[PDB]
Amino acid sequence: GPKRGAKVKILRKESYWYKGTGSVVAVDQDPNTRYPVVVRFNKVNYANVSTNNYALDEIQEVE
Amino acid sequence: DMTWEGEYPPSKVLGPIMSKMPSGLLGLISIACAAVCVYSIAQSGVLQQQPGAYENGSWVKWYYVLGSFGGPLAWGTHVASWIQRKNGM
Amino acid sequence: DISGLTPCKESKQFAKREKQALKKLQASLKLYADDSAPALAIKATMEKTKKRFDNYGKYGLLCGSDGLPHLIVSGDQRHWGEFITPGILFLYIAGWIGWVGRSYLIAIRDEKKPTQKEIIIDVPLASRLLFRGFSWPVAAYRELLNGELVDAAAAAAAAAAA
Amino acid sequence: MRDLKTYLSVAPVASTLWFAALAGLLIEINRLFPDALTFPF
Amino acid sequence: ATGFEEVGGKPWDPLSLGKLEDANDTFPNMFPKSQYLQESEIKHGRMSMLAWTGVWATHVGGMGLGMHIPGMPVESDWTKALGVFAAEQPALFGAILLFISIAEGESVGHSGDNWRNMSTKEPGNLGFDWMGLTRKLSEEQVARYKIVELKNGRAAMIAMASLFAMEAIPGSVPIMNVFN
Amino acid sequence: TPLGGEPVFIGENYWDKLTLEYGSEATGTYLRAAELKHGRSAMLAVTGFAFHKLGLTLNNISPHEYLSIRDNIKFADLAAMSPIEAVKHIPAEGMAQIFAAIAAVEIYELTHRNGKLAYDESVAPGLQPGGLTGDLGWNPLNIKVTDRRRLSELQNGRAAMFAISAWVAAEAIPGSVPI
Ligand code: CLA
Ligand code: CLA
Ligand code: CLA
Ligand code: CLA
Ligand code: CLA
Ligand code: CLA
Ligand SMILES: CC(=O)O[C@H]1CC(C)(C)C(=C=C/C(C)=C/C=C/C(C)=C/C=C/C=C(C)/C=C/C=C(\C)C(=O)C[C@@]23O[C@]2(C)C[C@@H](O)CC3(C)C)[C@](C)(O)C1
Ligand SMILES: CC(=O)O[C@H]1CC(C)(C)C(=C=C/C(C)=C/C=C/C(C)=C/C=C/C=C(C)/C=C/C=C(\C)C(=O)C[C@@]23O[C@]2(C)C[C@@H](O)CC3(C)C)[C@](C)(O)C1
Repeated sequence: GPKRGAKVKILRKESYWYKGTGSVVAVDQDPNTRYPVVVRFNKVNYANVSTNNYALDEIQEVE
Repeated sequence: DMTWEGEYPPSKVLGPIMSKMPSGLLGLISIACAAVCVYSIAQSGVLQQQPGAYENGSWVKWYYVLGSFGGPLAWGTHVASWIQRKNGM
Repeated sequence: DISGLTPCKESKQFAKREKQALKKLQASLKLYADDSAPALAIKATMEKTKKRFDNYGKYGLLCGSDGLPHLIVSGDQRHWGEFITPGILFLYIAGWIGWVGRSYLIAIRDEKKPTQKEIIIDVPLASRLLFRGFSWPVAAYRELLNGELVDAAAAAAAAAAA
Repeated sequence: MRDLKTYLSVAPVASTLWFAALAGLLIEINRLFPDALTFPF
Repeated sequence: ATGFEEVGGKPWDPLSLGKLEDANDTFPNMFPKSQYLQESEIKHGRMSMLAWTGVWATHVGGMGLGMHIPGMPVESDWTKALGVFAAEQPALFGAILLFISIAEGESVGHSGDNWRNMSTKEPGNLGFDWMGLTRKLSEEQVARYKIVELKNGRAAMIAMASLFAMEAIPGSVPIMNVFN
Repeated sequence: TPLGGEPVFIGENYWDKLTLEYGSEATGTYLRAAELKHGRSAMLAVTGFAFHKLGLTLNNISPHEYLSIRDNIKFADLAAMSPIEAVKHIPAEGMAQIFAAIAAVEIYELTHRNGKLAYDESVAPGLQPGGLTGDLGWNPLNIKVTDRRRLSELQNGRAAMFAISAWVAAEAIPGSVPI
């Protein structure tokens, strides 16, 4: 998976940032959380929101 | 069953009569069909040109029309021959 | 000629248009005294008008039965000055702008605030970029066969459908 | 006066200067070489 | 010996036309693969070596050749010599065109897709090694005569481009204004 | 520090004023190169003139005397109107051809540095300091390249130059000595 500060690609299809890149900020270590990973972005969506929570199978790592 | 994968389609697409047949016979038949179509068209053109043979649609002949219809047959046969050759037949 | 058109130097109706356009300005000229500003302005207008008809007569344009010039865009090389030669000219200037403007966005993208430099232009940087588009057909061609012109399919966001 | 220069670099000021220079570009060329329907000149 | 002796020993692809079809993902199979480009160059070369020699052997006077098969039509220039022959000899013209049509169709009918690197044949390999050459020669000579065929194909393609340009642009190639 | 001068007597004089004060060692090479070029040119010219005066032209020496091959330019007519008034009767086509060969040679002397042309450079190889030594390398069946050959060649060059200059002058106007 990612770590803090990793650059990932969103694989969720209904996300605003599908096929788009961005930076992991916090990964919740508690596995009861379904979407443990805070990923931040530099471009806003239609509701002017800059971040979102994701699962580990929904993000890809770029290098 | 019809859907196919790879470079060439299976023999079954040609039909029951065509699949059984060898590539060589099909190619020869296609060439014959092509020859018949061209000759018939040329003959029809000559008849159209000729005086006393073109009046009141007299130029049209049943056999020449059959050859003209046969041009499409020549194309199909050649395609079938290629498929047969591909299926090692 | 093409479409049953006649050249403008040999059109009887193109010549009548020239006369009636001059007659209209002469009948307006007669109401003024010869040294005054309205008489010098209309005299200069009839020179401009007379030079406009002379220019077309030798131009090599085609006229119709209406007496007006027509343009041929089949691709004939004999009527190139009508569409091809001003066409190649526009393509050079339009592709120059699009190329230069794109260079700017790509340049200020790698930055803290790219949006700041789109409302408030970095002019020294912009001025430099504007004149580098004089050889764009070579620069747009180097990036096509590099990989830096078009992005990959996994980099564009797409609507849920596809 | 580095703040007036940033004011002169804002997009609407640059747009009117650029257009003013470009409209007057076209007006001047149409003043010396008028009525150019095509290259014939 | 390498084919690159006149361009500096390196592959002459300015304008990168062989790298296209691989630079981008955006036209899926719309540009030719290396195998198809290699057969096109051999084929354009072989048609140009025959056609130059044809217009050179039938030119009468000048430097010229003026050689002429008895019974065929006397025509001065090569520009109209096809359509005169097509009208006057239908049976001979139809048999040549059928021979060209079958052999050119057989080139691709037994092998795979050429446009995509799926052919399973060497480019230029038509089954015409009747003399039994390359079965008697060694590998250094066989690889050499391929390059000989290539550059002579390339000299004739530029020749045919000169021969086209002199009749569309009357002052284009000046070495032929004089040569006639 | 140049090559051998006059054999009977030597004198460099006007050489240290440009290859030390005005120019340098690079100018020395250039000067020599120019000298050699001129020498060779003069030699060829001399031979041509000699042949023309003598009479050994196409009509006398071969089966072909029709140079124009369309402009009706025979060799007999060109051999009866001297040497200076014959070069002006040469057809434009021919002139173009000649200019071509010379141009090619000059370009080679400019691009092809050593064995092969240089694909990337700020300027041409011969346009740099010491770009053209004088020797093109053209030595077919080369008999020798010693220290005597060079000197001999140079001497024949200047002599040829003087000779042809004098010849031209005399055809044009009263010279001085006999021919
Ligand atoms: C309304 C119509 C219109 C027209 C006609 C133009 C026309 C032009 N625009 Mg503009 N523009 C327009 C609207 C228009 N624009 C609009 C609506 C916008 C959006 C706001 C723009 C945005 C814009 C930008 C950002 C730029 C332009 C630029 C240009 C110029 C590009 C071509 C050039 O620079 O000269 C042609 C120049 C050459 C052909 C030089 C050739 C190359 C040299 C090296 C050759 C040298 C030859 C030598 C000197 C000859 C002498 C030899 C001697 C013996 C005779 C051109 C004058 C560019 C510009 O101004 O250039 C700095 C530029 O950056 N435009
Ligand atoms: C006009 C006379 C002339 C001559 C003699 C040559 C000769 C040569 N050319 Mg050039 N060339 C010419 C004109 C000429 N060119 C013109 C007009 C053009 C177009 C502008 C070119 C364009 C060109 C290209 C693009 C290339 C060459 C190449 C070559 C060389 C072959 C490559 C090699 O490895 O050999 C090297 C030679 C040796 C190792 C042997 C050296 C021995 C010396 C003495 C050379 C032979 C004598 C000399 C060539 C004779 C000239 C004297 C003259 C009075 C006849 C060869 C030396 C290729 C090259 O050199 O680079 C790889 C090459 O790529 N030529
Ligand atoms: C490549 C094969 C081929 C083709 C295309 C032709 C075509 C033609 N021949 Mg010809 N011929 C051939 C082979 C061929 N022949 C052979 C092998 C011989 C024996 C040596 C002859 C002997 C011959 C004689 C003796 C005469 C002709 C004539 C003609 C013309 C017919 C009259 C007319 O106006 O056309 C009518 C229009 C058409 C033919 C076009 C119809 C095309 C349609 C769309 C169908 C496509 C054809 C077919 C299905 C495809 C062929 C496949 C092939 C590649 C295997 C025509 C141009 C006669 C003529 O008028 O001379 C000029 C004539 O007197 N030919
Ligand atoms: C679209 C029509 C079409 C199709 C699908 C085929 C298909 C085939 N032909 Mg065939 N052929 C055609 C037209 C066609 N042909 C025509 C018009 C002629 C000339 C009379 C021939 C002459 C011919 C010969 C002589 C041979 C084949 C052979 C073959 C087979 C494989 C090798 C090959 O394709 O090389 C042949 C390549 C071509 C003929 C290229 C020309 C293709 C046409 C003219 C282009 C038009 C297509 C266009 C995009 C359609 C637009 C759609 C609409 C707007 C109309 C294959 C089954 C070979 C065979 O039997 O297999 C071993 C063979 O030897 N063909
Ligand atoms: C264009 C041809 C040309 C060139 C470039 C040179 C160049 C050179 N010669 Mg030279 N030379 C020439 C023709 C030429 N010569 C002729 C025809 C003769 C026979 C008279 C000589 C006889 C000669 C001798 C005997 C020696 C040289 C030497 C030298 C070298 C040193 C002298 C110097 O600095 O330049 C000389 C000056 C110039 C080239 C200036 C150019 C002249 C001006 C611009 C115009 C003069 C026009 C003039 C009126 C023409 C009429 C002829 C004259 C005799 C009146 C130098 C490389 C010496 C050497 O190799 O080093 C020691 C040497 O020993 N030359
Ligand atoms: C007296 C005249 C003379 C002498 C001594 C030389 C000597 C030399 N030249 Mg040279 N050259 C000359 C005249 C001369 N040349 C002329 C007139 C030209 C212009 C066409 C050239 C063009 C030339 C080039 C282009 C190059 C040389 C080079 C060389 C050097 C070595 C290679 C070579 O060819 O040897 C030449 C060997 C001899 C001259 C001895 C043989 C005796 C001669 C051939 C008798 C000539 C008679 C007659 C003209 C031939 C026609 C036959 C007739 C009898 C029926 C050598 C120092 C090369 C160089 O500088 O590399 C270091 C070089 O690249 N020369
Ligand atoms: C024993 C053996 O091995 O044999 C070998 C021999 C040989 C030669 C080596 C081989 C080969 C190659 C072969 C056989 C190649 C054959 C190629 C072939 C035969 C290609 C035809 C195309 C026909 C077309 C396009 C028809 C168009 C027809 C059209 C477009 C029409 O619209 C016709 C029509 O409009 C008219 C004109 C007007 C109307 O009146 C009728 C209508 C409207 C319908 C083989 C395969 O290896 C086998
Ligand atoms: C200048 C001038 O005047 O000259 C004249 C004369 C000249 C040059 C002759 C002229 C001509 C006519 C020409 C060029 C005619 C060309 C005809 C042509 C090109 C005819 C191909 C047939 C191919 C066949 C039958 C292939 C069979 C292929 C076979 C049988 C195989 O199975 C091959 C096999 O390979 C595998 C797959 C693997 C190998 O392990 C084993 C083998 C090898 C067995 C001109 C144009 O008129 C000019």
